[PDB]
Amino acid sequence: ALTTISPHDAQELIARGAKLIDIRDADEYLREHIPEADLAPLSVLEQSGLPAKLRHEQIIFHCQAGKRTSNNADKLAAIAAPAEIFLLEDGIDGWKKAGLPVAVNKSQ
Repeated sequence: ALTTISPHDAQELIARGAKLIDIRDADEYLREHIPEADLAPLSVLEQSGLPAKLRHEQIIFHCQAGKRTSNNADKLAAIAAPAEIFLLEDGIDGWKKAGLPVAVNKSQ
């Protein structure tokens, strides 16, 4: 059920078996994204919905900072089900703060 977790807790959940869906934009993830995540912008979800591969038993949603995650949790909770859904603390900004890996080409 829609619950909120720390910027590091998500990592362990994905390791145990959860997932990370990126709802920001498709073009933005092309540059610098997370390896644990895939990609699934809201634009696609609102249209076709969740793909049969990004439907792990439990998943988590994150944005740039989070102004669009909990914001549509109402419908997102439906589109994503059957499976569990959670919201990130400060989106991907927290992923960087946590010192977690990313698909970048340099340290910054």
